[PDB]
Amino acid sequence: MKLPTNLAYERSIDPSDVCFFVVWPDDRKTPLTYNSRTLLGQMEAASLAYDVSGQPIKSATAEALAQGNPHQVDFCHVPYGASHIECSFSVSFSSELRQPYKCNSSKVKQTLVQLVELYETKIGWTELATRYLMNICNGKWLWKNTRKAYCWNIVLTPWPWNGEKVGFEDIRTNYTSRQDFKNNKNWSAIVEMIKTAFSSTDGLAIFEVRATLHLPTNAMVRPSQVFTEKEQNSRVFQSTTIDGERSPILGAFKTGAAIATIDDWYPEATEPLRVGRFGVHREDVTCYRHPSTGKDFFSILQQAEHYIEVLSANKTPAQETINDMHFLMANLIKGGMFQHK
Amino acid sequence: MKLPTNLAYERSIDPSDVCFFVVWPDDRKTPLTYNSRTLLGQMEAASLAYDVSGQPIKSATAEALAQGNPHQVDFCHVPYGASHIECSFSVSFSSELRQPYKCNSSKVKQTLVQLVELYETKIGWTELATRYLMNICNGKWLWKNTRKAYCWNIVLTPWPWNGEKVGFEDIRTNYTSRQDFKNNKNWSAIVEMIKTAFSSTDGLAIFEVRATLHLPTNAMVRPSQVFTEQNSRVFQSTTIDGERSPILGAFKTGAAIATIDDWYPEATEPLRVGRFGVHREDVTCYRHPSTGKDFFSILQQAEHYIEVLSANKTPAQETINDMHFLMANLIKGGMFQHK
Amino acid sequence: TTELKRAFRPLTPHINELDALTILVNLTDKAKCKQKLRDEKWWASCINCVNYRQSHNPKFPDIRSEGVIRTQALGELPSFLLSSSKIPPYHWSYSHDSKYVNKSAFLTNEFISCLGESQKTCKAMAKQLADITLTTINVTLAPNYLTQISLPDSDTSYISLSPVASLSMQSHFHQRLQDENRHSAITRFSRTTNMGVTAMTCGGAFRMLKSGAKFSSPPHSFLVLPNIRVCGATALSSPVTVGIPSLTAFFGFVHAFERNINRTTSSFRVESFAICVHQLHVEKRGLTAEFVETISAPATRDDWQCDVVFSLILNTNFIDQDTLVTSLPKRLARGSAKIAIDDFKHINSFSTLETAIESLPIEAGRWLSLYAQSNNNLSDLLAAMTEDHQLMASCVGYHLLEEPKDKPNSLRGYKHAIAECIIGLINSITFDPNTIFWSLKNYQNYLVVQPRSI
Repeated sequence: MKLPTNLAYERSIDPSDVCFFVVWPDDRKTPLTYNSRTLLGQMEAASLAYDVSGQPIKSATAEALAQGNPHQVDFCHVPYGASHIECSFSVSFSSELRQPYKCNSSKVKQTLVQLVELYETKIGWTELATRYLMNICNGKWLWKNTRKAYCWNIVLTPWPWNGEKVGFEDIRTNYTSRQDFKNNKNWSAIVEMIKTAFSSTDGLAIFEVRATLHLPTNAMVRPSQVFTEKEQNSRVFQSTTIDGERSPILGAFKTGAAIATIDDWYPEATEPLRVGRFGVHREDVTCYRHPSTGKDFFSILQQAEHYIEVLSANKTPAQETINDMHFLMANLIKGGMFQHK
Repeated sequence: MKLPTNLAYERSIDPSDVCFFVVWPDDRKTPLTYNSRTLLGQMEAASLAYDVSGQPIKSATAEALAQGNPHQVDFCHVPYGASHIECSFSVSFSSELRQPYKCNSSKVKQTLVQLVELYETKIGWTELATRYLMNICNGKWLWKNTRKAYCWNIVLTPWPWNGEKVGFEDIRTNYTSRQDFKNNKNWSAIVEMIKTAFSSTDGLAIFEVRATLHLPTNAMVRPSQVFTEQNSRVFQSTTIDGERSPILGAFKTGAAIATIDDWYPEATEPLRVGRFGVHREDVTCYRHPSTGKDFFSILQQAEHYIEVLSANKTPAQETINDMHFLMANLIKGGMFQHK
Repeated sequence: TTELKRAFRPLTPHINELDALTILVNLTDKAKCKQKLRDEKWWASCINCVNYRQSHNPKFPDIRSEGVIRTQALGELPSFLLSSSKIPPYHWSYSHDSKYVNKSAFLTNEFISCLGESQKTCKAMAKQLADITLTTINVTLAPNYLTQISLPDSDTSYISLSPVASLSMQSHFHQRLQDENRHSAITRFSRTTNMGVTAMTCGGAFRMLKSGAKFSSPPHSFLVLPNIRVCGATALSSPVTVGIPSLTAFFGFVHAFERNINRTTSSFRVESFAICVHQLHVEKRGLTAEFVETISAPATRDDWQCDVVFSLILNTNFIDQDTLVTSLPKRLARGSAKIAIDDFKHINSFSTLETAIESLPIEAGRWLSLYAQSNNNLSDLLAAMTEDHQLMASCVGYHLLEEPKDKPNSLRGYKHAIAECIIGLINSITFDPNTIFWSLKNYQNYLVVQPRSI
């Protein structure tokens, strides 16, 4: 199947900023604040004592290399008498998945709607909605703040819901595997919301998520930080205004990248990757699903007509060639321009 | 081995700021405060009496040189009727050593991972974890406040722990050598936390440290102070309740836990662990690149250290002190790039 | 020699005829005898450069886009609006090439006219005369990187628009804001030589217009939409100002809400709307673009983002809670727009203006009317800005360069035109009603979201 010169979808999952609050004993809440402070380190860079070729530079003597190097950073910590930290945001599940936002080929637009409706019937939205919801319900969207904590608790508040808010107490002890989420009293009632949202022509499914982090005394928090061009401050946090004060946030695009770490179907899969075209890893600067493999997202769009005859049969669809179906769907939930240029 | 264009680790030890409190008799606690006050000193500079060359400047007569030079400093002291001083912070030990945080080379990543596994299996985490923990358990992180004191007492509260808080009473008398720490009722149980933290893919080990300083009457306390590029001494501070209060910073505290490096080629005093290990008392670098024992010359011998640790022969002290310095800079972290 | 090079470049005011032309030949090299050399090949390279001289730069935010625009704004807008027609159109520059940014200096430096407008001289004039071709537009909407905007033209009809940054305006706001450090907001763009000659002058720093001081709030049939907390919006309302998002984006939020209800109730048809802003907070958050195909990230740009919290009141033509919630549009100028579940109670509909404004919570705010007083210049804008610091310039509408025609690819099958941003000043009312309620007016020459009184 050819790719059109206009094809782009909207995203189906819409997060927000993560705001940080400080809870004092006697239960009053204050927005978390931060300050900048200059520090003094040594003169370690390996560019300050060595040249490009590898030999030691002669200007960097032993006295000149023990001199002291000042740097300015933003520093955010938990106040002394505090009890814990609230962390609140909210997700929607829109189902802009069913139709393209933009298309100029009637043959390709019909091929989408056959793929979405045949994936929905034969395979169903149970597998993907389980994987997204196991990133909300643990502290995946709390990136580094989960690490080095006593315990953290997640409390959901869904909108098309009757009552009795959904709780997830003491992760790192209770909720380790897939089975521990399913043993919750109301887990299938929430998985079947995201299935209801994706499968309807107008599905909404608001969640209101709120965490409770019990840190050590006087401990660090790690918010997200800015990306700017260079013409002294080496670490600048992203922030909002809560009440009348500045406050560190953990951004909306940073939060959406944590819900979408699902992709463990690249050809040598160990760790799940963030869902995207030719799915990259930013830990080690490489590209799994490189287009030479043939398992990036544009080489599966050219097999999209072929995946209709597989789903329209009655034989069991042979797990290797439906891991490509999960990756095909997760990029249309993610959205994006799908042209060549 | 070559240095890649991306190589960076996270730190495996995460301290916090130290908060100072005043304990009164009847055992109520108030945060310590400070004030700025102007003083008046003499006019000593050697730039005011002599020129650059060495002859005396002639505009500085005996009347102009006895005139009075005002300054302004921050001044913190213990209140009068106080009992002692509490100092509390927290340390974590969180296994960032096992794999590099960011590394674009898959060959250099495999080599670094083998070293951390070969080192624990052949040498073990007993030597480093003892040296880090002995800087918590005495007053190393209380830098100059330990000096000129009556006694100081450390109380640990480890987190994956059952009960009976670990106490170290009357340092400068009871805890002087390595054997004095080993004779504590529970020292092996706390060393084996830091060993378990470094040896696991998710090792956590949180400590809650609290000290008790008995100073003389109305005595000085020495907090950490700011770097500014008027007040000549400006303290670092945090807000406790509604009071400004002196702290002893998070990076200052981590510099005291990592004074371990006494393997530099003429070692007398242990140094703060870093690349080309500096000694800022006498402003020089031991472990200069001309020595061949800085950290970037021990990285390029990492493939060599794998055949040494995977043999049955006892490794020599000279080339396992290079392995302690190799491991102590990965616990410290940092960017290890080039070019 | 740098002060001589900056003078012929378009971000400085203009400046013996035998001295000047010998400079312009030496600028094309990467002396008076280098000028006397006359390579035949050199002439046809400079002839291409006067072809790709441009009035308005399509490749401003994105350097991968491709187009040539040498037009003037069509028609003249009133005194309370501002666009490229009022400022004299002569600070035009060169684009499309990175190798020929030096070789364009002979025929495009425009010492006010431009040189681009024995045997070789006759031949050179013939190529220039035949290849001047005044007032051209060369865009292909199929495989490039443009923005596309549908606006409700007239009624039951739409026109696609593509905004393009105007080079005469960018020089005007850059030169005037050298003095004022309070009202300038520097944004840096990478790969400067690929952008154009007008970026190579400033080095990448473009010196936008920042709205005075920080936002503060004094305590100040109809449908009420309260508390639309938007997380990451564009503060870039224009290619010129950084602050609250363009009022066309607030109009798109309302009209997509109008268009979603017409699936169920097909007679809804919002007439006007009113905006009650709380809490701006404009910041320089970045934006990490994804990897593109040899796989890397594209060129980086300074990103200005804002966090608007506001209550929207709409004057309906004449509805269930489940219909009002699911028909809410989920974006306001690229930002996640949401209402809390505890604020779903306050989506009631009222019949009077007094009961609606007493109904909403978060009392301190502003009500956003337009400032209609004679801003024909940035010096006219900044005179209003220094009197009242919270006066908040933004983009108010679009100003066409050419009448809409049929293109082979336009966003959703409509007539396409190329427009430019119109900058207006935005007041605030303590709270009569026609000053507050905004609506989209359609004129042949331009499109502006005006209040109903103006």
